[PDB]
Amino acid sequence: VGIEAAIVLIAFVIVAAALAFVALNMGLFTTQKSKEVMQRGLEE
Amino acid sequence: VGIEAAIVLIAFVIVAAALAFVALNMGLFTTQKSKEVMQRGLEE
Repeated sequence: VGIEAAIVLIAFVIVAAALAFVALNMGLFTTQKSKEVMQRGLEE
Repeated sequence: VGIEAAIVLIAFVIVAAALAFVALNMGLFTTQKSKEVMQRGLEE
């Protein structure tokens, strides 16, 4: 009974880790691009 | 919210500077020409 619950837990944790990786990567990229675009606006 | 307000402020200040430059330049020129024309009138 416990073993399958542990397997499901492992799967759900692994899914969450991938979501976190994607979220941080894209958030950092979009923050950098926002910095660049507002810098360009100030230049303009 | 602040950043676009700052950009608009910069633009409006820059416009005012150009207006001031034009105003002083033409005012000095017209004062000089008025001096010259009244001097010529006194000569006449």
